[PDB]
Amino acid sequence: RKPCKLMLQVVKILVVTVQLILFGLSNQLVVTFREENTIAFRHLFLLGYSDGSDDTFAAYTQEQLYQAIFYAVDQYLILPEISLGRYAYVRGGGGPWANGSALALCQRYYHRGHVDPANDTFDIDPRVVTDCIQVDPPNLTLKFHKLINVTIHFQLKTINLQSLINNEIPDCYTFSILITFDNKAHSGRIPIRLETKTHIQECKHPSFRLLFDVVVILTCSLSFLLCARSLLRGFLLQNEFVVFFVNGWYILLVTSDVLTISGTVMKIGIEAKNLASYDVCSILLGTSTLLVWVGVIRYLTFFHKYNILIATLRVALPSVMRFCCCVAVIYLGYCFCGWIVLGPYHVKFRSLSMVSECLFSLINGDDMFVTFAAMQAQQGHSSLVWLFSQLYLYSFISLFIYMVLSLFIALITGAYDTIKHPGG
Amino acid sequence: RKPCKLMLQVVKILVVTVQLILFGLSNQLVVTFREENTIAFRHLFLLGYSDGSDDTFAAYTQEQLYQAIFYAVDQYLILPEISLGRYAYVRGGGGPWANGSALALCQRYYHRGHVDPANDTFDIDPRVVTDCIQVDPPNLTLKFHKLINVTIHFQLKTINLQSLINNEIPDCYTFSILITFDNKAHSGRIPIRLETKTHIQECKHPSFRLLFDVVVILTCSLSFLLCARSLLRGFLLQNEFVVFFVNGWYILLVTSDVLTISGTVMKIGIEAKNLASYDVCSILLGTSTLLVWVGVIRYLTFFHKYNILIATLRVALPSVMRFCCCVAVIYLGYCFCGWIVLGPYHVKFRSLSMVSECLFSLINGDDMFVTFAAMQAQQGHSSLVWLFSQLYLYSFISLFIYMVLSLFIALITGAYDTIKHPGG
Amino acid sequence: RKPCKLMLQVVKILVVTVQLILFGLSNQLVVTFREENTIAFRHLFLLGYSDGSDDTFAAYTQEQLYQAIFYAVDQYLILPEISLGRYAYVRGGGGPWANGSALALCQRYYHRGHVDPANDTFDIDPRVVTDCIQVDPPNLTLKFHKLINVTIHFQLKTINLQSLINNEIPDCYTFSILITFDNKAHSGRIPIRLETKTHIQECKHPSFRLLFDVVVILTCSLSFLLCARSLLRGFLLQNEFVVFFVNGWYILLVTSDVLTISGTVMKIGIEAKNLASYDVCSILLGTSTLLVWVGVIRYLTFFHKYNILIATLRVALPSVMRFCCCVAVIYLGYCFCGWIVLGPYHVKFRSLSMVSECLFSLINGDDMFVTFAAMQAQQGHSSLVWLFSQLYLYSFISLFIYMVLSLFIALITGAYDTIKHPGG
Amino acid sequence: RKPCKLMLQVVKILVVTVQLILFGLSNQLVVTFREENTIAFRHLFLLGYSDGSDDTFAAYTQEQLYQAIFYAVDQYLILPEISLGRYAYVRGGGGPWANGSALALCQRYYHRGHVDPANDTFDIDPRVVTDCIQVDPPNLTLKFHKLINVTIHFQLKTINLQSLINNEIPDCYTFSILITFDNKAHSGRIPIRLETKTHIQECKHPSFRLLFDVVVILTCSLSFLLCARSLLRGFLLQNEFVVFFVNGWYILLVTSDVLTISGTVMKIGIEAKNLASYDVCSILLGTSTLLVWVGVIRYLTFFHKYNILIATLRVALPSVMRFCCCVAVIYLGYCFCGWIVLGPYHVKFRSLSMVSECLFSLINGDDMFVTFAAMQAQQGHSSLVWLFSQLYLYSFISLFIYMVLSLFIALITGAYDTIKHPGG
Repeated sequence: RKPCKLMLQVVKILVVTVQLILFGLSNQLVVTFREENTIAFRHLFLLGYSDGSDDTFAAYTQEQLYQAIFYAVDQYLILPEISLGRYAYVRGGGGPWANGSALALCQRYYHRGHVDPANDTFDIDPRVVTDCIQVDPPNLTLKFHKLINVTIHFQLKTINLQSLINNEIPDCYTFSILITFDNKAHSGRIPIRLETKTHIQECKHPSFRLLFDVVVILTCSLSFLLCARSLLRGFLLQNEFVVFFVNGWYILLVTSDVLTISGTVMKIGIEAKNLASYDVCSILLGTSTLLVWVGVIRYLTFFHKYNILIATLRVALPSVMRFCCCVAVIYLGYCFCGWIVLGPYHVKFRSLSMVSECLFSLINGDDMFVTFAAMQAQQGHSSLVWLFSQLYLYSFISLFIYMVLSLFIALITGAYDTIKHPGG
Repeated sequence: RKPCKLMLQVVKILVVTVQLILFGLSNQLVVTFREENTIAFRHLFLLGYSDGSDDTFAAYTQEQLYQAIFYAVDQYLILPEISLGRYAYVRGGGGPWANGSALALCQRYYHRGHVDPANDTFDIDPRVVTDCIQVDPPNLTLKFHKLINVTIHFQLKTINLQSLINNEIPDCYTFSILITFDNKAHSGRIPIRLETKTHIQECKHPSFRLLFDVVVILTCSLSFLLCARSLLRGFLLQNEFVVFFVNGWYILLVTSDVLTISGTVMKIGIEAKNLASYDVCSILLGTSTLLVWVGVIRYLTFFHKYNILIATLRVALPSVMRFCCCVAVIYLGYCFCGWIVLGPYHVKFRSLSMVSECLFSLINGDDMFVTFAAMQAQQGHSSLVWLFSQLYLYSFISLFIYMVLSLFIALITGAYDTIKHPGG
Repeated sequence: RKPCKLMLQVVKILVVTVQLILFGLSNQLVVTFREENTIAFRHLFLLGYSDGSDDTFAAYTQEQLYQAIFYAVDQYLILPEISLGRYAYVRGGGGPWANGSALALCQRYYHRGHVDPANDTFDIDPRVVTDCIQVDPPNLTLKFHKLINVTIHFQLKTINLQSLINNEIPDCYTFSILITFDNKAHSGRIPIRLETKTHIQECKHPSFRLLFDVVVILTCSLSFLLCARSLLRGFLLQNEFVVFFVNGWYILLVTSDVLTISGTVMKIGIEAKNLASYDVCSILLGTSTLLVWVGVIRYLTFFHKYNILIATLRVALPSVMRFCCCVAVIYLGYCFCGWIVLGPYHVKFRSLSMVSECLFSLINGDDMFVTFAAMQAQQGHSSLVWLFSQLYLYSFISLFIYMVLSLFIALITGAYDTIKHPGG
Repeated sequence: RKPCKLMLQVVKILVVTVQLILFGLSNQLVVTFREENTIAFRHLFLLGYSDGSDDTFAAYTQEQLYQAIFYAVDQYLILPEISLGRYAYVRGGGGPWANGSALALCQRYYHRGHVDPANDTFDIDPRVVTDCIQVDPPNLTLKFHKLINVTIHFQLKTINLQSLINNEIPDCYTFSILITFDNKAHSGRIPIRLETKTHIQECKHPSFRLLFDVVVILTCSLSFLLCARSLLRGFLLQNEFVVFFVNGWYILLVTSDVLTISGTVMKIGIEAKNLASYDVCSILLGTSTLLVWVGVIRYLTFFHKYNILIATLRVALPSVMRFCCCVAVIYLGYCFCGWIVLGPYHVKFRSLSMVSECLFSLINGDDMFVTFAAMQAQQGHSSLVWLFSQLYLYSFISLFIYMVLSLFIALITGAYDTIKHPGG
């Protein structure tokens, strides 16, 4: 009945999460399609594309510069002469207007740019100048001190008949591609990278599942308004217990009111702004759905056969909260250590991110024999700190490895005192 | 005697499992031979075969297409002129008949195939047309829009004198090889892959171990009919305990009746359908054999010196079953999370398989510093979700790592209450 | 008040550690700049530079020698003709004087060097002779028995306008580079390596944050003199408790007097000797800062809500000290085993460092399936010791894996006896 | 005194183990020298040597054969013309006599060798014929069906002046090198491998540390005869306790009598048969030395401050022995499973070795996300067994991961019942 209304929320949450794991299957195949489109674009344009090579694509030489300039330039001339598909480079004037290239070959530079590195001085209007060449889809050179960056923006339509395999009509995706040499280091080494966007419009010559997603929205509303109303029972009850864990009899109701509302907001409203807001509101639903599993079990123990371990879940929070506080304080000072040493020879200690990632290496054994063995093997410097790397690392390995089991295990004996309470 | 009949089942199970680890040694060497034949075929035909390269073998260019067409075509002309062995390409007309090639060079295409990607439309009889060239073991071109796939089927016998090293006569293995270019993406990138089958017939010019396998079948029958009869004792006893763990005094008897029957069914009956049904019925025996080890120990404690830990095995099932239920519910919502985020930047969250594989990364430290460190390092997108990747990942690392020891360890204190029962 | 003076030490320690994580952010970006300068130098000079290749750069041939000699020699002639920046090779006479090269091409050799390896004898004045060629920034050959080593020292200024991106003036960094062929093995294989130093002087044409670092020094002094004085309270109290854990009420005061003094000594005094003494005194501060987190928590439990786990921290030291002693004794004999076997086929057992690194592999699962699986897979020798590698390794895996949990877990029951004391 | 005699054994064992870690340092540097000699030989002879490439060095073509034959043949002609050292190829007639080559170019073949693989038959005197060419250090072809194997044996002296860096005289090492093409597969793919031995004789023109090793032998004798005599005290005591743990008061005495005897037997007697018997008797000493650490601690607790955890070490053996028996029985049936499935798609399940190595993957997390994720990713076959690979693997991961902590942890509560005994 009314717990029937709740479990109908739960299994309907199971079913709509079927619908979401379904929709995410559908998008995951489509993102297979997007990612396939992406990898295909990278190799094809890749005059010189190598795997991992992307990690190092840079002209050491100016001839190493201008030739690839010629190379892509030949790409832009004779792409229709060459392509394994059909690509459609229409006017697409960018990125400043006036008028169209299609390949707009631009280049940023200093504006005032006196730089005597032999003199250690400059007179730089740190202003930059940028110049572009228009190359009608059917040669110049520049100062090696002079440039700031350089780019080749052009766009090429293509149409999606592989969706004919997906039983769908050929649609339109235009690839807008800027090719940037980036001279921002100015250090004689210059990476190129290539960017593109894809306009997914339909084909010019141009829903029982969509209705299913909508009806699932309706039942989860039947759920979430049960949640406002059982919370209304609960808030009249808040008014009454004031006037006179578990944790989620109201709280899951608002939070699954939240999960249902976030699925609704991804569907139509923010879904006219599809891509990312989809991803985030789905962020919200999955907490609805993880929540769906947990409270289904919470409705579903039958005491668990009698609530002893459910009693076990609570009281260690009162001490292990202070415990987690102290252990985090340790984690912070050690992250401070990781920030400190990590610069001198490290990638692992490399950011607040990297200090967090070594925290993966602390409790997880993936980081251990690699980091302390390799940093023991000393890329490093300064053999006192060759001593110091092992000393901090083996120092940092030992204490937390000795201690975390006692955090949980002083727990494991004291909820054995709460199981001294409970095991009877 | 009768427990002598049972332990004779056990050691005879040990001995026949010797015979199976033996037979699997024999097949494992033979599968070394099959796998060696496989690797040899791959390199040899591999006009362009590279290690891992298989991961990317694709013509970006149409000249990249037709040349390899020429390349393998030259393979098919002059393979006898070239081979490091002797290969035998006889008539072998395939894969449609009429008549023989041997290299049957086929190519699938659209049938109705109007496709204006510049127009975003098509008129496709989504029909495909396929054309083949017959090249007698002793040049054409096609529309780059037009093809659907392409293949080169031919077969080449060879004979097995390396079994002369195995003290066996030279037998016959014909390699039937289709070379497929697959244009199913139609995305200007086109992978080739090569397939072959091997007919293992005997050489034209052409068993104490086999009898040993049969006699082992007979003794395990002496076992399994003891199992029907001690289960007959047991089912008369089921009739009596109705009329008036351990777990396996009957149950292993049917299951080892099962293990023995599965070994028997792999031997002759399904073994005239050898390869896979072999693998599966051996699937069944190994549970017989793992079972053989366990119940040998179960017959073999002598109480263990007194059944205390055997008493320890049972009662946590009554609570840790509900516990495993809840912990699995957590695993499912987190797998839901893994399905959700895993698409945006991931290989690890990549299927229900991939969500299962990250479940290896959860409890096993192989997945941790790699996944959360690398996804922290953000292939990714959208630095809010650059935040979100660490937040979900470090969120997902923390709780289960804190908690699973308490599942087993609330166990470790409550069968310390069942050892409060038992440790006296 | 006075505990206000202490917590002001703590949060001011938090804030100055903000200032240090800040300053280390600043240096970490600058060391990004140094490391970027380093990687750029390596590739650019790298006539033949490959990734990892550095692991094997060696002329097998004498032509493999002298050509690269020509190659770098061409580098030294026409570097201004070639460079992607502007590099400044001024007089820079080195490394012996008289006068300048800039590329000083030197070569060490034996002095008395009779060596009949066909005779197994020598007449070596083990004296070495070294000869150098002066190549004005705008060919000879030597005995392959004869050389000891060879080098090409020259220096090239450059100026730092990328700091213009850091909003800083172009400064001066001179790269002094010796190119050494090292013939010390004399074994027909000869590695080259290239070294450089960088003089960071300012540009010729040429501080609210620095004042902030100084004022932080002042407040931490207000802290550390509170530490001398509360230790003065404490040492008058030492005089009184003599006359009549916690651990750090005095001890952190001297040690954070230490942390504050080490930050001060890195700032100005040893900071006129900047680089390394910076790194080490920062070594000292981070213990101040890890200490800052811990004693903030120690001041911050409010009993923790009542000091039970704080009581839990102590008494196991009285037994687990002897326990850690014994377990270390095990670790030493096994490290002795690692020293013993590790030579015959190993990199992992490779030093006292390498024996320590396998100690990472012992408790951490990063080293296990790799080492015992690969050394099981037997690079190795001598299949008795093919037996022995698995036998020692699987022997060495088993005992400590069985035992360390009982060290902590005989702990986990005996501070369950100290929690037999405490859990009431 | 007499425990002084024992601790003098212990610290003298510490000191001689210093002497052994020393001697193993000396041999480890020398094995650095041997391994350096090895790597140098591999690259230098390596007409085509690549890293890892060794994993695949094989002629697919017969021209791929005979050319490398020419290549090494040119090696043998003009090695003195080419070498980065001086190499000494003297008469060295091998490997059959009569007389000398130096490069003895041999080739094994079938003797009777009729093989119609087109006929699936043969007439093989499985006899092999071998033919050799003598190439005086200053062209033929053979049947591609015909060969069995082929080899190029020659030897080249060289002399060790790098020991001049070790302050030692140039000695003599002759490298005897057979180059074998091995046609044993006969499968059209043919690997070459090259072997060499090195004769370490002294240079023709041609010990306080050795005396230190001898005197250490003498003191450990003073120890081991104390061991025979305190065991004589102990065996008179065996006679008395018959007439009327700890574990090692006698037992370490014989075993360290063993460790001392094994060091002695490696020194002189078997040490005139140096290399391997050195390695094995050192195998024996390290157990002496691990033993030296343990019994030093056993002599060294001072009760440990009171023998409670020493009491903790014993009684779980009485149950956990039966426990380890059962858990090993599980390990065997699962190793049986690993033998069973491991063939169909596996390297990890690859031998009894490989089944043991997956046992590293079971308890160690190095094997988990790789094996079950990659075998989940299905090299594999037969998607039922695509199901089966995850099912066995995730099946095999779960139980032992759930259970081993309870083995040690039913231990951790029952020596909490033995600490129910002991924690008072």
